[PDB]
Amino acid sequence: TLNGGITDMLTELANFEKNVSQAIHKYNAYRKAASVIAKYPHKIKSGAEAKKLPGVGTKIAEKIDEFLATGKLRKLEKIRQDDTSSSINFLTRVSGIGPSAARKFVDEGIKTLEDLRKNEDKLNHHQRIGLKYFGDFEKRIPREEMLQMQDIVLNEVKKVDSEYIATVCGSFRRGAESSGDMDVLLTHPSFTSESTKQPKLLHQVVEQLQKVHFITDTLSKGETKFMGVCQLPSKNDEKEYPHRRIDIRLIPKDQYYCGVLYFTGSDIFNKNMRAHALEKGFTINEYTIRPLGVTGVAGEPLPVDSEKDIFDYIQWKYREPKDRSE
DNA sequence: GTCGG
DNA sequence: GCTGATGCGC
DNA sequence: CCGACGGCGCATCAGC
Ligand SMILES: Nc1ncnc2c1ncn2[C@H]1C[C@H](O)[C@@H](COP(=O)(O)OP(=O)(O)OP(=O)(O)O)O1
Ligand SMILES: [Ca+2]
Ligand SMILES: [Ca+2]
Ligand SMILES: [Cl-]
Ligand SMILES: [Cl-]
Ligand SMILES: [Cl-]
Ligand SMILES: [Cl-]
Ligand code: NA
Ligand code: NA
Ligand code: NA
Ligand code: NA
Repeated sequence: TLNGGITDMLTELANFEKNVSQAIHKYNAYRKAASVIAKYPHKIKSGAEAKKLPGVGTKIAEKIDEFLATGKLRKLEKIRQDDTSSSINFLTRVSGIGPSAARKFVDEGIKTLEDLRKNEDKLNHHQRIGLKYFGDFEKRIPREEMLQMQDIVLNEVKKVDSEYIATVCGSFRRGAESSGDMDVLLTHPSFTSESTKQPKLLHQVVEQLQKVHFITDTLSKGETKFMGVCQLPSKNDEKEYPHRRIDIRLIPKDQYYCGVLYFTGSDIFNKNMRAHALEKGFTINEYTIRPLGVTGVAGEPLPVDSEKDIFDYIQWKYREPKDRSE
């Protein structure tokens, strides 16, 4: 793509700062910069040009001049050659191993996939599952498969209670031809901001999906959020489908629109929408949009009857899901 | 790392 | 058990 | 020119 060399470079720097440096604000700075550059409609030809964009400052502008002049960045060349950094970065690819766990593993001499398998006893349950399906979770999911997955989830939810509504969100809802995983937003009329009239609404759905062997493992699970693993059924003598990551959020039925806005993403789109909201004097989460007071305290939830309502409050033109991708 | 209080 | 902090993740 | 940057669920640990 246009400016892909530059946005690749900045994404790699972002990942180095989060995973190795543990500098989460530099991670965010690089991600914002990558994002704005990715949506910039001209081929960037100097650092000075790039510096005019919001989120690009002096330091990223120098890097862009170096990349443009040379087709590489010396900082990144040195990072790539650093075995310890590469091992730390690599270990974070495992679900359940973040930057802190990865550094401790590498410090203890665990630097490779083989090292992890020989040291399963040092891993928690989440990390064990992450390791077990490491190869599978690196793969993306074709939209054709996401459609078969949607069909199974929606059917099984219907069988538990026809009053449930399940909506497949994330990249899928944004129209992507492939997805990293499956995110399902769940609502039921017995769960609203005003009451919990039935117990175990999420649990009921999870156990039915387990019963039919669609959900195969659990990474975490509470009353509102399930994080786990699932798999499509496959035909005789045919290779198995990869195991996939699945997340299910149960949101109060009356907060559906803030819910689907959040769960539709992208992640960068949400953080920029929420930042804009803040400077328009609002705070947004997956439940509500509320006005900000002088103390800093959030007011009461504002009425919302559509995704577009949320955009209107902060004076954004509506963006369809497909225009919320990076 | 960037931008603003 | 709790509150608060951290780690991991959406 | 130093300090703030979306927002939150679940799991685990520290210090009660
Ligand atoms: N840091 C964050 N802040 C706000 N919202 C987030 C954040 N991370 C994830 N989300 C929201 C937006 C995401 O689209 C949604 C589902 O997350 P996730 O599955 O991780 O990514 P995704 O569906 O956008 O892309 P992918 O195809 O890689 O899964 O949750
Ligand atoms: Ca997803
Ligand atoms: Ca997800
Ligand atoms: Cl930082
Ligand atoms: Cl479970
Ligand atoms: Cl809503
Ligand atoms: Cl709220
Ligand atoms: Na700038
Ligand atoms: Na990880
Ligand atoms: Na169907
Ligand atoms: Na199996």
